[PDB]
Amino acid sequence: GPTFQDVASQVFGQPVGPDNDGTLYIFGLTAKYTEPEYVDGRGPYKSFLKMLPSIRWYDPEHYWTNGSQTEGVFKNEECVLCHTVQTPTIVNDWKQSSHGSKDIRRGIGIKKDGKPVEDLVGCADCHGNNHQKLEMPTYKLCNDCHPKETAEHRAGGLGSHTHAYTVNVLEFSWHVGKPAEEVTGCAHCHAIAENRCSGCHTRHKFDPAEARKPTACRVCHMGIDHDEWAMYNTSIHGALYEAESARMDWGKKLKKGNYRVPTCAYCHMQNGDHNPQRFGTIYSDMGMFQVDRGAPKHKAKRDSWIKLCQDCHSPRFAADKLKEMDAGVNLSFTKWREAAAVIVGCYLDGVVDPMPEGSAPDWYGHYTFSLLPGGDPRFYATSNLERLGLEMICYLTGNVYKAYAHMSMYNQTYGNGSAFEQDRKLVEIKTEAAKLRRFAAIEKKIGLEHKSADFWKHGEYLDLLPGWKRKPGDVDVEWFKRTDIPHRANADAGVEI
Amino acid sequence: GPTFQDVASQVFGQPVGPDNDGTLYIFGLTAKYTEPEYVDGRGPYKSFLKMLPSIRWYDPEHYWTNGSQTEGVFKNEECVLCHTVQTPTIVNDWKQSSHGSKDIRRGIGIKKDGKPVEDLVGCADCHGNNHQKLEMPTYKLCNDCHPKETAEHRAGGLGSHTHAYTVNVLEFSWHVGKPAEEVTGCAHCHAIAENRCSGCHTRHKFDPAEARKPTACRVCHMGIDHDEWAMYNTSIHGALYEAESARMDWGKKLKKGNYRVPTCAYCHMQNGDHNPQRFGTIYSDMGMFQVDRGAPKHKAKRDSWIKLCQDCHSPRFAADKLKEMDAGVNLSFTKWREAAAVIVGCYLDGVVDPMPEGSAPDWYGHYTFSLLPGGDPRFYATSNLERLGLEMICYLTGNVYKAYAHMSMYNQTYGNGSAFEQDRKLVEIKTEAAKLRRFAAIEKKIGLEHKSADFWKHGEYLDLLPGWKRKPGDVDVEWFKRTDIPHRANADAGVEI
Amino acid sequence: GPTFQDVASQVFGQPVGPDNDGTLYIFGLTAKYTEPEYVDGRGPYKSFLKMLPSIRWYDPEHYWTNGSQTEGVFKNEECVLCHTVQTPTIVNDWKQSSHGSKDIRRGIGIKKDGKPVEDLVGCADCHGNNHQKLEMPTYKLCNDCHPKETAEHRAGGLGSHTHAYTVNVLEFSWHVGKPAEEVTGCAHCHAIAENRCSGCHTRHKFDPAEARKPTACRVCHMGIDHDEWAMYNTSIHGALYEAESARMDWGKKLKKGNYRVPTCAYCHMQNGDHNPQRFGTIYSDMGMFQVDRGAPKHKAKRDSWIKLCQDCHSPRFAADKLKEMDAGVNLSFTKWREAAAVIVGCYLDGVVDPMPEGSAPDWYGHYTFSLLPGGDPRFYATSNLERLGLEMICYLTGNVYKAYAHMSMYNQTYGNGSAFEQDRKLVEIKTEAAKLRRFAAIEKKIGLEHKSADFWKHGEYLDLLPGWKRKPGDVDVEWFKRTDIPHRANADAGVEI
Ligand code: HEC
Ligand code: HEC
Ligand code: HEC
Ligand code: HEC
Ligand code: HEC
Ligand code: HEC
Ligand code: HEC
Ligand code: HEC
Ligand code: HEC
Ligand code: HEC
Ligand code: HEC
Ligand code: HEC
Repeated sequence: GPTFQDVASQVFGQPVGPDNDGTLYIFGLTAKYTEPEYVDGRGPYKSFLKMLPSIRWYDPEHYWTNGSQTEGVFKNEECVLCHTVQTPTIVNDWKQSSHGSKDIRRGIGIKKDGKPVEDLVGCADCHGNNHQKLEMPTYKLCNDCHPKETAEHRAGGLGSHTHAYTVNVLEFSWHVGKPAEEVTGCAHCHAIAENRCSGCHTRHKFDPAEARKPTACRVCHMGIDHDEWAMYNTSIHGALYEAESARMDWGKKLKKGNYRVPTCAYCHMQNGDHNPQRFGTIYSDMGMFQVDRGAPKHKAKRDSWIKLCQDCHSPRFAADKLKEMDAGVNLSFTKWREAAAVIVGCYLDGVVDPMPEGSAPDWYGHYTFSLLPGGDPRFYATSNLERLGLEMICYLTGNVYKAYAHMSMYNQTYGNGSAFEQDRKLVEIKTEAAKLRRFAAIEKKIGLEHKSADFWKHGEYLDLLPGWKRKPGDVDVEWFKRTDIPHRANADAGVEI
Repeated sequence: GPTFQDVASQVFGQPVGPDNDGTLYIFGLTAKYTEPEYVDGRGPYKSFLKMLPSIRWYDPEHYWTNGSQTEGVFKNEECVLCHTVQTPTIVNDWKQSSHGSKDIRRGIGIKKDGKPVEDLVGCADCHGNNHQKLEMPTYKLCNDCHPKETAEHRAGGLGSHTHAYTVNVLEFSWHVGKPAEEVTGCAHCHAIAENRCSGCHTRHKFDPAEARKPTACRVCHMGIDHDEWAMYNTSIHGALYEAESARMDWGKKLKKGNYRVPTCAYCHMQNGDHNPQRFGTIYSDMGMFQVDRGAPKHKAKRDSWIKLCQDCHSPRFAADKLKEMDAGVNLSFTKWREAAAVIVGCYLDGVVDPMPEGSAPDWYGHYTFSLLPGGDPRFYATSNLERLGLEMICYLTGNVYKAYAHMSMYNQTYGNGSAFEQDRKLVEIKTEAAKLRRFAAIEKKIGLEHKSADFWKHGEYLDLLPGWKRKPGDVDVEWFKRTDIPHRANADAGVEI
Repeated sequence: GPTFQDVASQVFGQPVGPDNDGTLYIFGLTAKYTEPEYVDGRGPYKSFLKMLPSIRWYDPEHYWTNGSQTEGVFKNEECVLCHTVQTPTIVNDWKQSSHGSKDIRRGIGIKKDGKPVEDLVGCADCHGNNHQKLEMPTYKLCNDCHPKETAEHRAGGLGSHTHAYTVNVLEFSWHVGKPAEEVTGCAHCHAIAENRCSGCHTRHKFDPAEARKPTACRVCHMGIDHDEWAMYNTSIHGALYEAESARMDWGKKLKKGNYRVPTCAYCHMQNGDHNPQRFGTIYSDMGMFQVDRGAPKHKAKRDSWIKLCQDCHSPRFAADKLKEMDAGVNLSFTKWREAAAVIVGCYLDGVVDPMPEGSAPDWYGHYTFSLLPGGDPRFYATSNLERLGLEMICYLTGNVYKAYAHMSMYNQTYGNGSAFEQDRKLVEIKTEAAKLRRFAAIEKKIGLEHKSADFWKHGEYLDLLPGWKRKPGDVDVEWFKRTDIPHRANADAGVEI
């Protein structure tokens, strides 16, 4: 029989066709989805995880191959001469870097294989000399000459740059649960943080002064999932950054007394430490887990933060501000616990629409409520009630912590990720629960047997989800057995983590 | 009987009165709406379209009249002497422009009527010498001395600056469908782009260095309708713009090798081309129409973009990034097609509340479903289901394209106009559909004849809409017959377009 | 029986415990809320209002106490020597201020007790000489040497910096209605504006050039409650600020002809006036009250604004722009009045779910509809219908005024706080009303007696609200009797205001 596309075609007078043939499809109505070319993904879900081939740039050790049309073995100077014409800005950047200009070097004492690096570090030194065997580097290259910074970059725990891709892309439910082309940006954002040294001081200038600015962090550290850029920007610190950025001296090292206005790097890469996670009190899954950072057991961490603030403030003032965070965070969890009780209550009474068996299976292949143990908390392919629940804990409750940590008066109270947004979300959740309960009570009284709509279970997008494909023995548990990396507590991990 | 205002008056003790009399109305409850003074609008709907008189500044050829109290015929120097006192910044701007200062001229070779312009171009040269017959210019004036830039500015197709007002204000459903004072900003934003030469390099400095900055575009190129500023700003390019803006040389022409960080103008006004639309692969109604820009038939356009990126990147890298766009866009349309099926399904089963006959007529004067052929897709004066549908296609699906085109990792996936926002909107749409279906099933079983509420059809705002006033013969179809401008495919156009 | 925490504990294997003991609680599920240490709040609700002890910094006259561990009586030079080590940036700021550096003084003629201040104004001059009796100042200190600026800062009416905390924190429903730690940022934002002189030109540099920038206002003047920063930033003025900030001369006094680009301070602190409220036509509760500022009775104010704009524009142009504001504002109230009729209609027909007696009492201790006289308009602890109503009047209708006042073409029409957001909110409100009415009609026909869910009335957060604690005689009406400050028209004020 006719598909949606077939019917649309008959009404609009545009033939059905493949999405990728170049036709301009009116409202995309008569286009058929085609699977892009994929490569196999890595990690514990390698049996079905895919990536677009462009993963070559971000996990080059496992995916990089020669794809150049230019042949020859060249000297550094020859790289520069041709690329001056062919990719001019790369050469301009490099000429303005310490690698390509001795005049701006600071005599740091850089060594390779125990010997001082006194020459230019040219294109060929990083990419190789043979244009048919060019190399696309990771931090492994930089380690040859910058071992201190690399060791620190590799010193973080789960939730740090160190494992952002290897663990928190390849094991993450929201990534593995979706078609590869939908989440390319997830792989790359997290992979840039882990595998590269250019997330903060970009190629090819590699300028530490650039890395000190909030712009070195905010492309990644933003949004409803983790809104720390907005929290910082809407603090007095952030306003002063905007006011002073144009005329302040960004060439000064991150040190006590060198800056009036603190930035992300100042507070988190203290004294140039390339393991920024380590200053945090404790990893809390972005504030979705509740912890009082002002409790006696965390005194050393709290005192360390107070001393950091004391670069520019009374320590009594700083202590008071961090206590406001503790108090505000603890109040915020009362609203989440209210939400959770309402939501789980609906599931236990069997009034959620759809119920889990009425939806597509989750990415484990289970028909399991998303906000119970063993489920997959999410915002997609689930009930409205479960969506709103996820929004409450992740987008709002987590960000209340971020608002307090960064001194955003407005976002603690009124704004995005605030107390008052929590209030409004709680009203939304209760509203959904109330509607569900009223429908169920009416249907019971009149003897109407409600069946959840088929659109909760099947559709052009829902039919693409990996939950449909899951089968016994499709998990690489040897990956989860690894002890050289941490792991996520996934329901199908199959082993101790 | 008493109106809302009358009842409110009796409860609050504030008399009913006209909104425009200067009274401070408590929550605006007892104020009566008054129609502002209008002038007639232009275009195919001129029989009922209105504008506020302030349209004089933006379509001066058709609306400008003398409104000055100052009399005299003056020389350029006299304009300057008096306006130094009367409008100081205009004079300061002009004195800092090439028009008013020979010292900053570049010897471009500007001519008027075949003769070199060697004098100052003063207030009177652009506005006239008689203060009771002052002129308010458009690009027609600038063409006298800058024919190349003007020709390019006038070379675009539908969806470009060239027809932004003449076609895409005067023929646009959302503009013609609303009271004039509600949409003044629409007329002016679109009219500034079309009729003026000051949208990017503002009067009275007319500084190209200003026009090269993203600030020259983002006042217009923003928001949930078309969020390209945010997409750019949340890319690494955008972060580098913020980092480098204060110290970079904006005086350099937009040319390969002159910039490290690309801006809107760099990529879209390539080499100073004043027809920025022409570099686009194809006009797609802001990404609401699906097209694979990586398909064989679009190879020339794709290769041109790759070469643009190659100013600062490997062309293989650029090609991969643009393929990610193609793939991400194609996946995004699966969710829209799901949404559309759910929404139209509800209409075909007769369970939408209100149904079209329960709402105010659309701007054509029809009681027609908004998301069917011949309807008016919209976010106002319609059902919640239809609102959510419009939000899905315009605000979200269109912006997924914008997120990929501009390399915003976060907004492709998590953020505003992203895949995950599409997911959440799809849950909202299914939720509305499910509620509608459950109500209809209950009402059928118990024999309750539901009538949609009167507030869907009538109210103080809804009663102002032009749909109520539409009648046969009220369209100027001669306008649509014009072949010197393109046209929108409006349901009542009455002729071939 | 088991609480939510007890049940969660049994399912997750984490013991129940107090939120403040430092345990990392999985999704905060097994943590019990503990009341933070409070101090008593001031104002008419002092019988139950609380503050966190950190209020010491913001209302120091009533809460400041010695909390230093350092003992001694010191000379100014000694303060500097030690704090160079102990709080370096404070000293660096002070050394770069006129107080601490004669070289940057302008010979203003500053006097204390009728005598010229010719020495440095050091740490001890502002904080005292005894480290166990240090002072935390307000504007009262600054008045000793800057009486003109202080008098103006203290000259505003309700809705100005002058009474931001004393009246609009201590008397405000949303503040007094919530646990103290939830609204700390409210107290501090409003208290910084009232009690300090560092909101715009921050300590310890106290630089007027900093205060002239929009960054001096936007930390407070932002968001869905009052979005003037975004309105300004998305105007051409705001784009030009961003374009010119890095290279423009911010050292010039706010005067006609000194600036190309107007900022908040330029337009509102005209010629350096420290009572910025006074230039407004009339206080309108942030545009929630409707007034036509172009009406004959407001001509003097309108003419004054036109003349301000004429620093850089034709006064005819300016007049037209302010008339667009008047017209756009008046149209916006038609949609609010529609919303209000729908919402109140539902209450009068008894179909709101919950009805007021089904919710927790409001902060007065009443079970009263929030959008009727005597009620408490709010977004929390109320029905979805009432939430949406508050969002319509405060977040949207109020901000339409802000969008027009600040020349944001996009936000007048499409964007945040716009006409089209009003449209969408109106659809949401009608949708809620329609659902409520359909449920009520079904339940009546089948004889089902609906009881609103218990979660509308009780829960871990709702149980903390002050409405439960209210009792006769708990209002300090002597506060409301004061005539030296204005007051809010609270339902339980008990006296004439
Ligand atoms: C040895 C062969 C090197 C390799 C491999 C990499 N870099 Fe390097 N780096 C090298 C030298 C000789 C210098 C100059 C030292 C001096 O005396 O000044 C640098 C400098 C840097 C810097 C600081 C730049 C600045 O302007 O202050 C950075 C941030 C940097 N290098 C980064 C970096 C990265 C990310 C690398 C891997 C891709 C990398 N370097 C490789 C020598 C060598
Ligand atoms: C000092 C004044 C800071 C600046 C500037 C920025 N942040 Fe921050 N951050 C700061 C504190 C005191 C905390 C709480 C840590 C604690 O244990 O008490 C945080 C928190 C974060 C986090 C979460 C870290 C964690 O949970 O362990 C992140 C990811 C973070 N901050 C990032 C971040 C960014 C991107 C910033 C610039 C935009 C930024 N911070 C500014 C202190 C300070
Ligand atoms: C952001 C999180 C960064 C990442 C990821 C990496 N670097 Fe970095 N780097 C960053 C900052 C903010 C600074 C300045 C710090 C300061 O003390 O002011 C730097 C500096 C460097 C340097 C210069 C060191 C010196 O002696 O002057 C080098 C050589 C360097 N960074 C290298 C480097 C490498 C090899 C990285 C990957 C492993 C790397 N950086 C990542 C910010 C960030
Ligand atoms: C008057 C002109 C002052 C001089 C001189 C100094 N300070 Fe100050 N300080 C002043 C005020 C009005 C305030 C209150 C906060 C506000 O913004 O109004 C403060 C605050 C402090 C604080 C606490 C706040 C903090 O950021 O930690 C400290 C620790 C402080 N001041 C110390 C200090 C020192 C060491 C000074 C000399 C170098 C100094 N202040 C000068 C006003 C004035
Ligand atoms: C002839 C009578 C002119 C008319 C009419 C307009 N302009 Fe012009 N323009 C004119 C001259 C003689 C020059 C200087 C040329 C030189 O040799 O440098 C210019 C310059 C400009 C520029 C570039 C300014 C810069 O600083 O680089 C711009 C952007 C410009 N003019 C814009 C412009 C517009 C928008 C006009 C219509 C309103 C317009 N010009 C009229 C001469 C004449
Ligand atoms: C180069 C690095 C770019 C910069 C900087 C900006 N944009 Fe862009 N844009 C770019 C590409 C490769 C595309 C896709 C075009 C294609 O056919 O593949 C776009 C798209 C747009 C569009 C839509 C154009 C169309 O559909 O034909 C608009 C309106 C647009 N971009 C505007 C825009 C603005 C305002 C920017 C600065 C904020 C901006 N772009 C940056 C490339 C680049
Ligand atoms: C934004 C979309 C623009 C509009 C609309 C107009 N101009 Fe423009 N102009 C713009 C930029 C980004 C630049 C610099 C381009 C570059 O190559 O770097 C310019 C430049 C000019 C110039 C100077 C040309 C020269 O030879 O140096 C002129 C004379 C000029 N622009 C005129 C002009 C006119 C007449 C316009 C209306 C028809 C117009 N511009 C619109 C950006 C934009
Ligand atoms: C080591 C210090 C490097 C030197 C010297 C040069 N490049 Fe490089 N480049 C380097 C890294 C680590 C990467 C991977 C991306 C990242 O940010 O980590 C790259 C990338 C490239 C690319 C592809 C990416 C792109 O933007 O197109 C190209 C085409 C490239 N590099 C070329 C290049 C040339 C011509 C150089 C000499 C002028 C050069 N690189 C220097 C590290 C280093
Ligand atoms: C007298 C003992 C003072 C007290 C108390 C405060 N300030 Fe002051 N201030 C004082 C002097 C002698 C000067 C320099 C005057 C001159 O001739 O230039 C100032 C200056 C300022 C300024 C302007 C600074 C500038 O760089 O232009 C500001 C904004 C200022 N002072 C603010 C200020 C505040 C907020 C105070 C209370 C906390 C305060 N001053 C106290 C003398 C005295
Ligand atoms: C001049 C060009 C202005 C700039 C720059 C900013 N604002 Fe403004 N504001 C301006 C006008 C003409 C009005 C309307 C006043 C009237 O009576 O017609 C306003 C309004 C406000 C308000 C409300 C004031 C009131 O209701 O009385 C506020 C709080 C406000 N503006 C603040 C503000 C801020 C924070 C700005 C920078 C971000 C800003 N304004 C810019 C004129 C101008
Ligand atoms: C923002 C709303 C401000 C607040 C609150 C206070 N001040 Fe201010 N101040 C502000 C600006 C924008 C300026 C520059 C104004 C101009 O004309 O350009 C100033 C300036 C001062 C000065 C210098 C006066 C002089 O003669 O040069 C002083 C002494 C000053 N301000 C003091 C002061 C005091 C005592 C305040 C609290 C009562 C105060 N300011 C608050 C902005 C703002
Ligand atoms: C041509 C190159 C011009 C010269 C020389 C001057 N102005 Fe102008 N002005 C010009 C245009 C094309 C416009 C229309 C608006 C637009 O952006 O296209 C204007 C506008 C004005 C206005 C009204 C708008 C306003 O901001 O109030 C006035 C009052 C005005 N111009 C005055 C003026 C004076 C006094 C001049 C000499 C110093 C002057 N203009 C020069 C184009 C040109």
